[PDB]
Amino acid sequence: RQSKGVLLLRTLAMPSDTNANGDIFGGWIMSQMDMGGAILAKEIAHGRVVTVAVESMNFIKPISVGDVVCCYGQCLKVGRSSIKIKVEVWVKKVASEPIGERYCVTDAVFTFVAVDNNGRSRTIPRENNQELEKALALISEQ
Amino acid sequence: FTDKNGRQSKGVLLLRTLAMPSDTNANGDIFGGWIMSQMDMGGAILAKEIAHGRVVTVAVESMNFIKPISVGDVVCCYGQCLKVGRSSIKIKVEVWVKKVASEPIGERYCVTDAVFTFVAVDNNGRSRTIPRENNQELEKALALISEQ
Amino acid sequence: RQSKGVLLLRTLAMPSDTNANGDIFGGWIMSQMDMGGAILAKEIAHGRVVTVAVESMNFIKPISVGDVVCCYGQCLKVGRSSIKIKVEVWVKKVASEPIGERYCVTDAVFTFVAVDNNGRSRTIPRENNQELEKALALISEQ
Amino acid sequence: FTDKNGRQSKGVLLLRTLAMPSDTNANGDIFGGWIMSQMDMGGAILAKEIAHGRVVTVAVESMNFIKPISVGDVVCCYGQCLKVGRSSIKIKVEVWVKKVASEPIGERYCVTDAVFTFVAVDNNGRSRTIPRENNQELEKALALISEQ
Amino acid sequence: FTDKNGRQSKGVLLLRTLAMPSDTNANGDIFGGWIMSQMDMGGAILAKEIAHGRVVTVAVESMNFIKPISVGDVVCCYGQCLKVGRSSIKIKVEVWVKKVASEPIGERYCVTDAVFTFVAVDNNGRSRTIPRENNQELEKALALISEQ
Amino acid sequence: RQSKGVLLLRTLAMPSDTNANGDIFGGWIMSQMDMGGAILAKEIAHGRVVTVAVESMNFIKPISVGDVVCCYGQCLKVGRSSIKIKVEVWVKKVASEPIGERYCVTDAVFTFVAVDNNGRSRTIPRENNQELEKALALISEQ
Ligand SMILES: CC(C)(COP(=O)(O)OP(=O)(O)OC[C@H]1O[C@@H](n2cnc3c(N)ncnc32)[C@H](O)[C@@H]1OP(=O)(O)O)[C@@H](O)C(=O)NCCC(=O)NCCS
Ligand SMILES: CC(C)(COP(=O)(O)OP(=O)(O)OC[C@H]1O[C@@H](n2cnc3c(N)ncnc32)[C@H](O)[C@@H]1OP(=O)(O)O)[C@@H](O)C(=O)NCCC(=O)NCCS
Ligand SMILES: CC(C)(COP(=O)(O)OP(=O)(O)OC[C@H]1O[C@@H](n2cnc3c(N)ncnc32)[C@H](O)[C@@H]1OP(=O)(O)O)[C@@H](O)C(=O)NCCC(=O)NCCS
Ligand SMILES: CC(C)(COP(=O)(O)OP(=O)(O)OC[C@H]1O[C@@H](n2cnc3c(N)ncnc32)[C@H](O)[C@@H]1OP(=O)(O)O)[C@@H](O)C(=O)NCCC(=O)NCCS
Ligand SMILES: CC(C)(COP(=O)(O)OP(=O)(O)OC[C@H]1O[C@@H](n2cnc3c(N)ncnc32)[C@H](O)[C@@H]1OP(=O)(O)O)[C@@H](O)C(=O)NCCC(=O)NCCS
Ligand SMILES: CC(C)(COP(=O)(O)OP(=O)(O)OC[C@H]1O[C@@H](n2cnc3c(N)ncnc32)[C@H](O)[C@@H]1OP(=O)(O)O)[C@@H](O)C(=O)NCCC(=O)NCCS
Ligand SMILES: [Ca+2]
Ligand SMILES: [Ca+2]
Ligand SMILES: [Ca+2]
Ligand SMILES: [Ca+2]
Ligand SMILES: [Ca+2]
Ligand SMILES: [Ca+2]
Ligand SMILES: [Ca+2]
Ligand SMILES: [Ca+2]
Ligand SMILES: [Ca+2]
Repeated sequence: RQSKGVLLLRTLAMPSDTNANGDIFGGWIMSQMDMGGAILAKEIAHGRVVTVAVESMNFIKPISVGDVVCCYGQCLKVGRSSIKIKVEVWVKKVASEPIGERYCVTDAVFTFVAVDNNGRSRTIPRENNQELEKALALISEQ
Repeated sequence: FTDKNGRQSKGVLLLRTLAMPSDTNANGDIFGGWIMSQMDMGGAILAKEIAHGRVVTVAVESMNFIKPISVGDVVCCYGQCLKVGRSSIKIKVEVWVKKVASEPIGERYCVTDAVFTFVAVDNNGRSRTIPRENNQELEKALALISEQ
Repeated sequence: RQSKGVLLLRTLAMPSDTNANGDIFGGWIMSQMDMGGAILAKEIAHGRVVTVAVESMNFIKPISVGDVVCCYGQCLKVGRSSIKIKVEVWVKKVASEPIGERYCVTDAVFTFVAVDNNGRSRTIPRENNQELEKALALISEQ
Repeated sequence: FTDKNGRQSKGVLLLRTLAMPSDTNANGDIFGGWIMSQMDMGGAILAKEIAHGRVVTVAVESMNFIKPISVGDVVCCYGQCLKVGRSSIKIKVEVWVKKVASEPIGERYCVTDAVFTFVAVDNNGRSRTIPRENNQELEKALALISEQ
Repeated sequence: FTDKNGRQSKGVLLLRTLAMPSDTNANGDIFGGWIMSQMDMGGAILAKEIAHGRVVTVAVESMNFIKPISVGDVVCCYGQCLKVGRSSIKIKVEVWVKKVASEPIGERYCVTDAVFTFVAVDNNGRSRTIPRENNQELEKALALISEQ
Repeated sequence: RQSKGVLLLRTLAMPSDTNANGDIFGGWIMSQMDMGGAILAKEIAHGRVVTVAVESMNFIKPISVGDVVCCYGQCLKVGRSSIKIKVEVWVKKVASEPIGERYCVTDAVFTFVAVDNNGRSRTIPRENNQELEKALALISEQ
């Protein structure tokens, strides 16, 4: 298995990211995915976006403080105001052996909505939007 | 908590948190991921109570966010345990908001809900059997399920 | 002893809340009380409030990282611009035995002042203020 | 530090801190609780110096906040040890501000002060006797009291 | 990454970070010190990979910051190992930005770069010999230097 | 060796300041220096300043969580929009013996630039600027 999508965030898991027990917890990973996914969404949407939905998720492997956490992003659909982005979470191991090993922690599809200043949906511009063109072209394969 | 449609919060209050500047995305908006984080953290308090020790998250079901939250709003996570297996515990978390930043001030609404699946683990991250003898938190959870 | 007031904040004591030694310290508790008390004050005041005063306080029991910390709020007086709120701090134990036990850590009365945009005192509105009515009605017993 | 009324800071500088965005309440205001936190943290530096180890807070006296603080202002906590008992230490903390955000820029004023009571404890949180033999920090504190 | 002058990023991506509200100075600006912090943290990931354990920073060379960064912009640190000695490792860190907050949106530029010197240390902070037998990270680093 | 300059920041090294390994790292110290140096720069500049440059630096001693960290500031030159500030970093030991000992960790010269609202350089006002006068007078000795 190889990563799919563009790299969105590459983040060290820090002590301030853990729960009270010192474990990197699922919520922190969900939060990285949402934040990272939205970078790509905003790029395509040319402005403010919000998360309207996320698909179910399974966490297959643990993450330790010190480990490097990568979020990868793949736009699957662009609607009028909505954008579906698939986010994969990959870890490069630092804290314990085998050091340097890369593994997939989870993935999920997020749906974002392009919004105006008042929080209402807006049409993603289609004219002179090369971020949208790049995304559609990638979908037209996959 | 009770909304315009007459829905009421279900379960026990896990967390009651103010949405703060340091919780927003870079644009200053309260974002899905922060809510997701609060749900997991809050759900796991209940799961750890029942499990009698360390728990990890293995699954979360799909979620929709129906209404935005502003900085300054009060954000509440309520939990109900829906299933306890050998080492697994399913907790449904509802997120309720009490409006502070914008009118109508004081309005309550439900932003989202979702079932989290947690697993009781030891120190090595290996699954462990939830203790069923003399577990008052579990008995209370199971009585709640027979009733709900 | 039972809690008195409405629940204002329910917060996990986190590693990022400790002093440099890893102890939950009195300052953090004072800070929660002030923040939590002010929620109720703002409700009644219908806008911006600041803390003008806090009564003396004693810390009777320690709090451990992992423990759940609850602030409870009881409005004792509403003046023209000032509001006195009694805050109690209760802990539900997670970190050590007995697990699940609830105890009172401290309590104190905070005085808040309703302020305008420039930091000057303003009259708390008395007309169509059901938060004020609820508070006054509770005082008329308690 | 010296204000318009001619008051001057008393004691030793414990902390010198910028009021930051992440220190505000949700409205963006620097709030009482953050100042209270800084006082306790800063006072305890002096208390730990004298006590020769771990200290906890047992009491704080009443406090008034006379003037607001803006984000960007410099906030200083000064401490004077007023009493050392067997295991207890009383530290008076004054909070001084140097104005940055708003005019008059550079003005200094005292926001609040209060006496904190700390107790020297061991690892189990049990009170311990402050060492009185060969304690230069204590000797300095006591000489300051006879004079301050 | 590729700018208007045709410069391209050199090395491996160490960190890819959003500039957040909580990273600014009190005025809300992204400041030199935060960038400096990210460079050191990111450079040390590569240094620790090669060194096979703990590393500390002993030196940083001079730096200029050519262009400001806004909150919301994506900030990337790229690293190239330039020298490995007995216990020392020199990593050049370039900071690249992808514009988000302001036009032109999506533009990439290099804010700064600088060489950090790290030292491989044990648990007591004492320098240790970087292992040269069976060190694939070191072999890769050295092959990159002979080429680049 | 004695400290030189005015005290700019006096900060406890906290757990949330460490890298993922729990070490106070050079980046955090650089960040304190830049922040602290800029206080003095803003004072003299009478408004917004940014960092355009920093000199090379060497870190001679380690800092432990719990230790007190002081940044000291000495303005070396005022140009039209630029200000050179020398920052020294001193530690008073708390975490390990000898407790109370003070040592110098590093020093470096930072160059700040006075900027307007749009990020462009502006002339530091020379009229009715007693912060500038104090700095120039200190330079005239150093
Ligand atoms: C997102 C939001 C504006 C959509 O409201 P709305 O009344 O349905 O707006 P619209 O009818 O214009 O729908 C906008 C788009 O979202 C899509 N959508 C709505 N609900 C959806 C859901 N549950 N799942 C997937 N797509 C959804 C619509 O089909 C539409 O798509 P399109 O424009 O590509 O055709 C509103 O639900 C909201 O503000 N939610 C909170 C968002 C938020 O702040 N999240 C952060 C965490 S709280
Ligand atoms: C928790 C973990 C040890 C379970 O792994 P495992 O090999 O499947 O162990 P088990 O097969 O015994 O499963 C334990 C329980 O979880 C349940 N479970 C496992 N995978 C599940 C899934 N994806 N969805 C729902 N339930 C699941 C099992 O049915 C089992 O239930 P039971 O004991 O009540 O009958 C493992 O998946 C893990 O360590 N994941 C990382 C968790 C984590 O750190 N998450 C947060 C950040 S990544
Ligand atoms: C709060 C503040 C506006 C009051 O200033 P002021 O000149 O006394 O204003 P007023 O005379 O209008 O007094 C306002 C109310 O506060 C009350 N008050 C003033 N000082 C008080 C004190 N020490 N204790 C209790 N109440 C007090 C007054 O009696 C009056 O009450 P009322 O309107 O119900 O009759 C001013 O002291 C201030 O801005 N302080 C700093 C507040 C702050 O920012 N705190 C956060 C931590 S720094
Ligand atoms: C510190 C603590 C062990 C002291 O408890 P204790 O049973 O009263 O122990 P002692 O009776 O020996 O009191 C120790 C000293 O504190 C003083 N003291 C106790 N309570 C006090 C009070 N409420 N106000 C002022 N001084 C007080 C005593 O007079 C005694 O003084 P001395 O040794 O100088 O003569 C205890 O109260 C505690 O652990 N509280 C929690 C502290 C804490 O964690 N606070 C921060 C967050 S909750
Ligand atoms: C600082 C900045 C405005 C200067 O741009 P500029 O086009 O050179 O502006 P100027 O020509 O007016 O130069 C302004 C001053 O800086 C000085 N300066 C410029 N580059 C310098 C450098 N590398 N080292 C020292 N001084 C420098 C100039 O000599 C001039 O000094 P003076 O007014 O006292 O005579 C621009 O480089 C910038 O915005 N950089 C990013 C700053 C930033 O945001 N840093 C935070 C971390 S990213
Ligand atoms: C790392 C440290 C142990 C090295 O100290 P030392 O007594 O000089 O040890 P050494 O003489 O063996 O030097 C180790 C290596 O660093 C190099 N080095 C030392 N000082 C240097 C300097 N100031 N500039 C560039 N390289 C330097 C040496 O040349 C040597 O290289 P080599 O092993 O590849 O041949 C020490 O300086 C230290 O603990 N400093 C604190 C580091 C720290 O905590 N920084 C972050 C926050 S303060
Ligand atoms: Ca290896
Ligand atoms: Ca809180
Ligand atoms: Ca109302
Ligand atoms: Ca029990
Ligand atoms: Ca600071
Ligand atoms: Ca002036
Ligand atoms: Ca991040
Ligand atoms: Ca564009
Ligand atoms: Ca000593």
